[PDB]
Amino acid sequence: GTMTFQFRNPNFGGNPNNGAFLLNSAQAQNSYKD
Amino acid sequence: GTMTFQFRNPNFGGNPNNGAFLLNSAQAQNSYKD
Amino acid sequence: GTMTFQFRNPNFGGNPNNGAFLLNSAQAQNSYKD
Amino acid sequence: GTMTFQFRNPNFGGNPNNGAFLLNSAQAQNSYKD
Amino acid sequence: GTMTFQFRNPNFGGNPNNGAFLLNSAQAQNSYKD
Amino acid sequence: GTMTFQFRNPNFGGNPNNGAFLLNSAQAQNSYKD
Amino acid sequence: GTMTFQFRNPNFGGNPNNGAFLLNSAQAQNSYKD
Amino acid sequence: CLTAPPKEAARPTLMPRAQSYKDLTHLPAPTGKIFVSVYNIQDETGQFKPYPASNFSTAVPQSATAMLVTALKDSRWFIPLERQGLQNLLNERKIIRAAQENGTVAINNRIPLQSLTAANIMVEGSIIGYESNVKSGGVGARYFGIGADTQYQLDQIAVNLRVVNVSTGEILSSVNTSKTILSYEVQAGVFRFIDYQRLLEGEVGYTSNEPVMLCLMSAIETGVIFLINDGIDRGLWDLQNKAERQNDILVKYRHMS
Amino acid sequence: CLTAPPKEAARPTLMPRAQSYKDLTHLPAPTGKIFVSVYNIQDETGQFKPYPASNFSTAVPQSATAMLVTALKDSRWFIPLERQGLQNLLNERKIIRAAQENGTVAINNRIPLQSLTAANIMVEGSIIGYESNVKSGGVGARYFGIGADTQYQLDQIAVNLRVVNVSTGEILSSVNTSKTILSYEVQAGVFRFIDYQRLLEGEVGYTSNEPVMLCLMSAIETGVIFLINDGIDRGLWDLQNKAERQNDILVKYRHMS
Amino acid sequence: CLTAPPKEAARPTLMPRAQSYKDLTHLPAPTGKIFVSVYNIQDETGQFKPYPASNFSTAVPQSATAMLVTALKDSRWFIPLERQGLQNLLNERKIIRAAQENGTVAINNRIPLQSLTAANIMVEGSIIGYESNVKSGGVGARYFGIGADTQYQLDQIAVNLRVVNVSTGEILSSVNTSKTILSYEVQAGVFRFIDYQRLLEGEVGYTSNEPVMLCLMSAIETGVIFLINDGIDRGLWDLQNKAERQNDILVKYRHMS
Amino acid sequence: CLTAPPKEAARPTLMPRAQSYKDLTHLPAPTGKIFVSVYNIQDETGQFKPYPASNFSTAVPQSATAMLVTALKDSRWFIPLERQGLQNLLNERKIIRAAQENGTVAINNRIPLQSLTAANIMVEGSIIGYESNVKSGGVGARYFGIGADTQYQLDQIAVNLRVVNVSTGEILSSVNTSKTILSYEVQAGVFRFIDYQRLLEGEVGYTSNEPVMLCLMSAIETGVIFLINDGIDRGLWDLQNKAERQNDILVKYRHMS
Amino acid sequence: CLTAPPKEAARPTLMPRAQSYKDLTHLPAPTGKIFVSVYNIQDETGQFKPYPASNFSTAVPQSATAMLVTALKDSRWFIPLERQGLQNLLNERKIIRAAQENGTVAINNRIPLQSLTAANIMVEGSIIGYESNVKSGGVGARYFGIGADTQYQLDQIAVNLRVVNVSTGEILSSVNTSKTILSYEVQAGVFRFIDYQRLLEGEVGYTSNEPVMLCLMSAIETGVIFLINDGIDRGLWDLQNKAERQNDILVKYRHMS
Amino acid sequence: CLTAPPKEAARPTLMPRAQSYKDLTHLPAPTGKIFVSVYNIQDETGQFKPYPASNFSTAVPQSATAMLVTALKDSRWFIPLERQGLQNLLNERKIIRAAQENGTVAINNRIPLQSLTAANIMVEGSIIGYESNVKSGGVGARYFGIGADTQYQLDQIAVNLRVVNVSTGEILSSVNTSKTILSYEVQAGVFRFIDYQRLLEGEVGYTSNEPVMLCLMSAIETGVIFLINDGIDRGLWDLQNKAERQNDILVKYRHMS
Amino acid sequence: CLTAPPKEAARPTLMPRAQSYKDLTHLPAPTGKIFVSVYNIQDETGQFKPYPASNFSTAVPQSATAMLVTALKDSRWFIPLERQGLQNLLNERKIIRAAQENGTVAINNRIPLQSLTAANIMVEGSIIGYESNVKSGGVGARYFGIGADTQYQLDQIAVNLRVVNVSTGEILSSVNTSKTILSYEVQAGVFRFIDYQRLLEGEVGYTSNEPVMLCLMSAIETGVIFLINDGIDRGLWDLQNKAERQNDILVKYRHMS
Repeated sequence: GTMTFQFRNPNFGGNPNNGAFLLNSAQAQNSYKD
Repeated sequence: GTMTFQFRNPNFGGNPNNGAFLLNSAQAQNSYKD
Repeated sequence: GTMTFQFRNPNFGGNPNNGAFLLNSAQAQNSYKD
Repeated sequence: GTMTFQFRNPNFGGNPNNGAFLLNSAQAQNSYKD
Repeated sequence: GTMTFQFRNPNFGGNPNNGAFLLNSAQAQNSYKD
Repeated sequence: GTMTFQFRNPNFGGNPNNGAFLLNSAQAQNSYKD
Repeated sequence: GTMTFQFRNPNFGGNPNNGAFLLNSAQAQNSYKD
Repeated sequence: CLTAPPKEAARPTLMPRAQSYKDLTHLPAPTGKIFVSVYNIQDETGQFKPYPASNFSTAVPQSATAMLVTALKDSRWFIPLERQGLQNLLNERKIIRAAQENGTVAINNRIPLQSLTAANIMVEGSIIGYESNVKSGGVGARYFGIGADTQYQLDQIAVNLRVVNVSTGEILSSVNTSKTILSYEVQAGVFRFIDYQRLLEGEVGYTSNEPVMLCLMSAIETGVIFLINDGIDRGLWDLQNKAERQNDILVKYRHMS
Repeated sequence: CLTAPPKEAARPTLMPRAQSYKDLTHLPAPTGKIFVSVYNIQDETGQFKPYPASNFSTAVPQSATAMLVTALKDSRWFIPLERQGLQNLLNERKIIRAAQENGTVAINNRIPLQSLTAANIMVEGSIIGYESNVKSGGVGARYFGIGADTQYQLDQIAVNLRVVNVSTGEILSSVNTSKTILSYEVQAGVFRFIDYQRLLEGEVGYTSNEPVMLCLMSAIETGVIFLINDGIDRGLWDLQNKAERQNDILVKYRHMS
Repeated sequence: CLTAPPKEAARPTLMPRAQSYKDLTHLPAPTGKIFVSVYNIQDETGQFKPYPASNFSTAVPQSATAMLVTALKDSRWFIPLERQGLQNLLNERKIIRAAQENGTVAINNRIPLQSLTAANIMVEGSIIGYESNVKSGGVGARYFGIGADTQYQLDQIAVNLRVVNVSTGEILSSVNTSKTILSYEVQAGVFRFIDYQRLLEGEVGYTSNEPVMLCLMSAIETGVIFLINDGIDRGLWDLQNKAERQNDILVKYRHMS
Repeated sequence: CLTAPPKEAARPTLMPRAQSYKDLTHLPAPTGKIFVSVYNIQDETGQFKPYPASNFSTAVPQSATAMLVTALKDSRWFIPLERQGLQNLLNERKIIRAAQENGTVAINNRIPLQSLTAANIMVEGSIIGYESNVKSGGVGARYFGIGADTQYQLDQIAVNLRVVNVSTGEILSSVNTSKTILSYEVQAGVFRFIDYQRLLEGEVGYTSNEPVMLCLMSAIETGVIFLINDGIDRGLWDLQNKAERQNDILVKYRHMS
Repeated sequence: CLTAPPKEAARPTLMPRAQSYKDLTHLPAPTGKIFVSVYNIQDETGQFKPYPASNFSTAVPQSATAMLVTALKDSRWFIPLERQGLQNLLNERKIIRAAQENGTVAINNRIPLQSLTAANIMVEGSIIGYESNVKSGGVGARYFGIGADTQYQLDQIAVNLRVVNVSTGEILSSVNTSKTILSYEVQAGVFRFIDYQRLLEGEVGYTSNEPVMLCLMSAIETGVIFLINDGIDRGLWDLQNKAERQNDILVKYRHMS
Repeated sequence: CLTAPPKEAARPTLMPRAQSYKDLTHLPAPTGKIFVSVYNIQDETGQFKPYPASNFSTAVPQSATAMLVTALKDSRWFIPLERQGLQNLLNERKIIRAAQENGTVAINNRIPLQSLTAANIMVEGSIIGYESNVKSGGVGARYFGIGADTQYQLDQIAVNLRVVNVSTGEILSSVNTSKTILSYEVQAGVFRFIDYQRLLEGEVGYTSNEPVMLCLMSAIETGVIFLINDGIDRGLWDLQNKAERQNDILVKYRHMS
Repeated sequence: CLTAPPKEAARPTLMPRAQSYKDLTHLPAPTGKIFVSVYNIQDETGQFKPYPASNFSTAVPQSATAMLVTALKDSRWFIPLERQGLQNLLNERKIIRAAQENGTVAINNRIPLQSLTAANIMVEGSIIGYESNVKSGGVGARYFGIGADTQYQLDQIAVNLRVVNVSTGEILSSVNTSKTILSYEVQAGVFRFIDYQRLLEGEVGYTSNEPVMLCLMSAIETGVIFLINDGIDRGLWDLQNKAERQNDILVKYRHMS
């Protein structure tokens, strides 16, 4: 059917139930300190 | 279709399921102390 | 369309899924002690 | 439209998704001890 | 309209999203020990 | 019926209620350090 | 009625509200170390 | 056993009538009961019950024209012709004729049709509105553990009754009576620990949604009293004993206007 | 007991009328009441109530043509013919004839039909719109524990009334009257600890949604006053005493235009 | 008490008219008012209100043909025949005839039917569209604790009016007027701790959704002015005083085209 | 006060026309304007608006046949007969006749019906499709705190216009014009701490959904220009001055094909 | 300002035609164009769009019979009679007659009706199916932070065209042409920390749902080419120059079968 | 640009036919093609697509009677009369007559109607059922990080075809052919850390829902072959060369029974 | 490629018939096949499929009267007249007559209509019920990691067949046959760690919902056998060889009663 495109990020993208994972998928990847 | 615009922030913007991430996406970015 | 106005605060405002963030958006801003 | 009035408290008021905040909005205000 | 009465407690009362608060609204009031 | 295909990952795949498990199904499998 | 078959696992199976338990039903069974 | 259908709870008494009925039945008798003709007190309110009630469940019943008839019949003032389901009456008269137009029916059980007794006036009407939650409310306070609340709503239902003179077609009187259905709810719940680990929870509830049909019946009975007063006032259906012009009841509903 | 149906709360009084009614009833009497003919003040608003109300519950009632009749009848200016449910009236006249066209009806209760009294004008109309939340609002502040709020909405309902001259078919006057239904809500709730572990919560609420039927009734009554003024102005239904041209009421609604 | 229905808030004044009405009423008088005939300015927009409004609640009202009549009647330029609910008018004339075709009606109140006055033109039309959120927007900034926002939407409603010449059936003029309904909302909320454990929260709100019926009324009034200009321009309904050809108003709407 | 209905925002100007209108109005004048007959440019698209819009809200309006008429009337090339709501026109002519078939109408205001002017061609048509999100998109990047995005969708609407020759019934020309409704949205939000515990959040938004009615109007205007070109090309409605065959506009739409 | 309706984005060009059109227009000219008659290429697919689209939004448009006409008209092979909205054509001819059956119409603008030109064949048809997601897919990989994906669906739409010989009623040829609507989507998003606490998130998206109306138009154009080939093959509408039997195009669509 | 509608993906080829078509086309030629008459192979399945598809989207298309015609036409065995949309054919013949019953049509393009060629048999039918998920399934295993799955469903569609002898009204043969639509899905996803904090996630997907229209077309083609066999067997439409009684194809479908 | 529509999975064989068919086909031949007339075995079950299936998807198909015909035709006992879609048959006979009532049809292909062969009995019927989940169930056990389950439901479908004697109108026999559709599901999933951090998850599934159309076909075939037995028993359609009265099959279905 039609592909009603929609961002994946919660910010500037609407669907908020995705915020818990996305940010957690970056603190878990954060290889930086100081 | 019509783009019924709506804020992304929970405060002054309605959709509350976004509050858990947004604020957490700022405590994780908070590079300030004292 | 019509803008069915509704408070943002959970207390005296209905939408309760916003309570977790609002209060947390104030303990994180609380610069007071004693 | 009609304003179908409804309490804000979860107890004696129905909407239960508001219980997490209300009580937390009182432990955070509790200035008493002993 | 008709007032379809319904208990407030989750046990013997159905609406389960109220269990988190009610019990927490009693551990926070528990002034007993031993 | 028709198989409306949809990704399983929350990122680039939409369904966000799957983010809590997927990432947790990788931190639990993470056999790396340093 | 018709039995619209659907996997039980959240990954490759869709229903994501099952991810919290399944993985937890394996860390609780994990009898391995090192 | 377990498989027997439930046994009956209450005695199916007469429909409970409000004060307005015991206020309507005791009216002064007129010179002569008037043949009246009520066709259809339709449901002009255009309101359907909100969630969770089904979409099609009309707010106020389509009962009226079966409650207005009872109202008129009760006061010893009107004799209500049918004129509602009249087509069934005409079918039954067609059958009476086709059954005794041979004269062969037994001389005992032959029904002497006269002609459809026709009425001098006609009480048309409507349910001109049923607004929900015109005035909500409700207070609830809860101390340590113990708590108690209250809610109440008013549903206002208005009814219009027009006595149209069938001779000249014009309207003689038209009254608008309102009623405020009251729907309230009370609860009291105790959820405090009483001992170290003995949680005593309890809860008592109660709720009363005044039935819309009974409020509509009281509204229509008051409407009938107002019709009888607006008639007695000017020109129509004068009383049997003019001394009862200042009756206890006909002065109560005379001053409400 | 517990199984008795609820007892009745309030007395089904007359429908509460706004100021515009006590402003309409006291109009100067004309030379002679005019036969008027109101057929159908239809529901042209095309609006249905939002959630949670059922999908089909019309926003404003289909009441009108039963409230406009009362409006016209109230002011001592118009005599409203039925012309609504006219088919029932014609059935009842058909029955009167078929009941006394044999002359055998008892000389007492025979109804002398004259002919359908016909009206010189015709007050057509419409509910030209019911917009919801034209202007919302509401302030709420909550200090430590104690809190209080407020909300209010306006639902604007507009009504159009056209006095069409039945002789020549043209329209003589056409008025548009608006009304602003006010629906507000107040709450005040206390949720602060008062002691170490004694949580005092309490909450009082209240809400008033002005009923749409009463606002529509007031709008139609004002519309009727404007019709009477637009007539008295130019050519129609001149007053009994021309000195009352500057009446207290006919100068209020004369200057609103 | 608590059980009385709510008391009335505002005075049901005349419908608030935009500038275009006080711009339309003051038009130069023509030689003679033209009989006009408006049948049905239907709802060609095919749009229904979004959630939460009911599925069937039409976006723009079916009001038109009851607002265009008022528009035409207001400017001293057209005399609007009914032609809408004409069937009711013909029923009332049927009744007038059947009531005085015996000559027995009282010589005072007999209605001299002439014939249905017929109009030289016919103003057909449509609501050619109601698009929602043609242009949304809204800024909101919130510093420490204090915050304030704003939203606004435009709903564009377009109306088409065609003056068709009834003699030869062809169209003389056709105008398209748009209007931009503005629906905005403002809030300001304070949620900062002021003391160690004294949380001061507060919030003020406001919202204005310009009513669709009033915007449609202004659109139709401008459409009527454009019709009068497109006529005055070429061949039709020339003014009484040709010097007023360059009137202050007839030059404003002449240059908008 | 608070209870006054909202005041009007913008001036209800003429409907904003695209370039294609100022491109259509300036066409070379033909020998003589052609009587044209447009019956129903129906809504063959069979598309309804998605969520949250109501289920029944048609995607493109049923406006057409009221916008094509304006298109034809605007270019000084066609004189559009009504033929839409023709039944109302025939009722008004029936009334004109029944009003002056006695000759007793005042010699001034008698309407000389000639006969329904009939048109040489007929511009049938359709909205052959409205596809939603034919091509979506949108980029959004957000650095530390500050972020900004964009979205855009295209809704393609196609319109078919067929000039059928009414004499012989065959089709002379048939054009398909498309239009791409553009609906875009921009936001920019700042959610970074600026101090130790001073959270500065802010957000500005904007959105423009080009109205479907205006895109349809531009599509139909281009369709009309293509009809005029496909006619001028072969055999029909030759221009007044053949030198204008290579007009600036008639060469632009001649090469688009 | 903010209250002006949105300005127009793109130029409403002709409907973009696929290769099959520039493949259809360049067909060898026949001996003589054939009068063809297309009544209703109905929507036999019985498919409606899934969520979130409204329940009633038909999957493929009801456009056809307005796109098949254009297809036939484009190739210089058929002259399409109307036969669709024929009732409007017959009303306009009724009006032409009733307008010039007095001979009083001006000798210039009188329309010489001949008779409804009747066609030798009739191209009936159907949209025999629109299946959604006949073949989905889509790969997406995401390394540390950076990620990119893709999705694509095929919606297969099949169209049947039957050239029925109107003389003897039998079918001469029947072709089934399919088309695969392609709807794909691409995204690329970056959500990696770049510094200690500087989160750089960004995301670009794009999506193309090929419009169903254009795919249907290409399917129908190919169907028309196949009809012309199946005719040229056996007995019907032989070409003007038999040497063009092996034309570049008539050999491409001859071998697809 | 960004505002151009999407470009076309695939070439709209002929509808892909299964083996049963290349198995049906190569049948032995009979003595003479039989005129056949197929009226309506209706949708007797009474099944609509589940969620998320719209409520009204019929499971199997209403295509049939436009696919059975193609089936019959393809095998060189039947000549299918229209008899579907026959009313359009009769309108076109009415127009042919009314166009040449004056003899004034040009001697070249006059259509010699013979009479509606009538067929010796009639192939009625139905889609006697479309059951969804008659047999689901699907295995999926996922080791550390890497995982892969599979799903598949069968939707069984059955079709009934009855060759009724139109002379005597009785049924000659009746066949039931089933088809198993296969809808499967494959995925493979990798979600394992590859380094300390470098998460490599990736996922490839694919899905094929065999289109219901193509399965129905294959079912109907097999049904036609079975009809031809059940005829060739006993008494009807004997082959041209009896030696081909044991043809390679007529022995395959002879033994399936 | 990726854009080709899916290729076909299985061969569209004959509809799989249960044991009852191979039990029905091998019945003893009667003296002579009886002309039978089956009009409409309607869907009296009044059941629609639950969620997620669409609201309108009937539980059992409307197939019957196209499966009962096949049942009767299969057993060499009845010759089924059409009588279903009879109106199409009568249209085709009307066309045969209107095509050869001039005698000008070619002497070869002229269809000698005899008259509608009329049947001696009539097999009316119904689907008297389809109850869902008459008996659910399902066991599932899961040890450490490994787990396996099972579910099964029965949907009982009952069918009634009445052989009504068309001569005298009375019913000769009436049989009720039930069938238990079985819908079961099996899964087995492994979700145990096998190493320190190597999670092996896997899962195999399977499901079989016996198609309702096949169960209905078997129910109707058994119903036909019971009809043939109830006839052979008393008076009707006696066998060819009375020795086969105790046939292996006619004793199986004789003792089931």
